[PDB]
This record gives sequence, C-alpha cells and structure tokens, in this order.
Amino acid sequence: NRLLLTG
Amino acid sequence: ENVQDLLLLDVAPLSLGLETAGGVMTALIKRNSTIPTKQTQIFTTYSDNQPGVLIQVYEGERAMTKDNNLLGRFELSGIPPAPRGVPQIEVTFDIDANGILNVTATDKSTGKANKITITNDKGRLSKEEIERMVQEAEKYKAEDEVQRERVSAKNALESYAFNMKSAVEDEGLKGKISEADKKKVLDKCQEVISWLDANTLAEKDEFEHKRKELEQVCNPIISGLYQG
Repeated sequence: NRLLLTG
Repeated sequence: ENVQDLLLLDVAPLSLGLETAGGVMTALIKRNSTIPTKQTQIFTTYSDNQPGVLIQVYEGERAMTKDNNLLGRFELSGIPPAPRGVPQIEVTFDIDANGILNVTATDKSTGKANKITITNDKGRLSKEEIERMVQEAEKYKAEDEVQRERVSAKNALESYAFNMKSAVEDEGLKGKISEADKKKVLDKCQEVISWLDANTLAEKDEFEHKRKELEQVCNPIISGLYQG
C-alpha cells in the first residue's frame, strides 16, 4: 504494498 | 463493436496521478488510456496519528512529481488517530467524455470525502507542450527509474522498521518472543530509524544494505516462532 500519502 | 471503439474513444494525452511519499508520481490513469474512464487505488498514511492526507494531483510521464505538472491540491481531513499504514484512503480518478477530471478521496472508515475538478488538457496545454513532456520523459527514462527505485527502497526500509517494532510490541506476541530478543529487535530498529532520519538523500544500495542489516537480527527471531 500500500502506497503512502503525506499530510 | 469492440475494435470500432478504438477509433471512437478519445484518449488521455498524459498520465494522471498523485504524489506519494518521497515525491513520487503515482499514476492512476496511464497515458493513452481510453476515455471516459475511472481508476481507483487505495492509499494509507505516512506518519503515526496523521490527521489527514494531502492529495496533490500531477500530470506527466516522469517519475518524480517535481518534474511533472501540478494540476491542483486538496486535503482530506478527519482521519482518526492511528499508526502509519492503518487508515485506508480510497482515491479515484474519473475522466468524463469531455476530458474533465474529477479526483476524489474517501475515508473508508466513514465514507467522508473531498474532491477536485480539473479541466481537460486542451484548455491548459498545447499539443506542442504535451508532446514535449512525453519526449522529455522518454529521454530521461533510466534516470527516472533510478530515482523511483531509490524512493521505493527508502519506503520499504522505513516500513519494515515500523512493522518490526509494531510486531514485537503487539500484545499478541507477548511470551512468544523473549524479552531479550524483543530488546535486540527494538534496539536495531531504533538504530535503523536514527540512520534514516540522518540520511534523507541516501541511495538504493545504502537503504538495501541497512534493511539487510535489520533482517539479520529480525529474521531468525520471527522464523523461530514458526519452527517445527
């Protein structure tokens, strides 16, 4: 795998 | 019926996607995909207790978002406090028959959502500009792949450290792992995390070497849980 998103 | 559609359906002149951790262009709709179309992918949070996600919409064929065109930004807020990798955020790219893009982000816990609407390429870019972007992308493919792989290795190492720490701190593994082994794991994880924080521009082989170092400590311990 699940790709990551920043805030 | 299905081959006559090949000539009737318009296409997406450029890949469309969003920025993922490390500044990576993650495409949800590939260049030359037929439109109208809808593509969905599920993402998660980068940091612990992250209250929201920033959806940064990019267009272009290059590996990093800084080398592509920014189309817009919106935030999806209200994410419940949870460890990195726990929240699930459904992101959908929708292009209608007029080339209009709607990007939606939805929290899977509540169905809470936000979105942005972006006009078609024809009213933002010239055919010249588009072809130029594609050309530049083809010209620098190897370099771009190097960058992508670099970020991938970084994210893999960081995720592995967090997941190991989480694993040995889980109440489910209490008594399955000795306190000593737990200490070994946690110490090595902290060392790796410090290394990561101090080496933001490290290269693929460095990240890999570090991950292998961590694995040398962790693998026999986790493997021991599953012995015959």
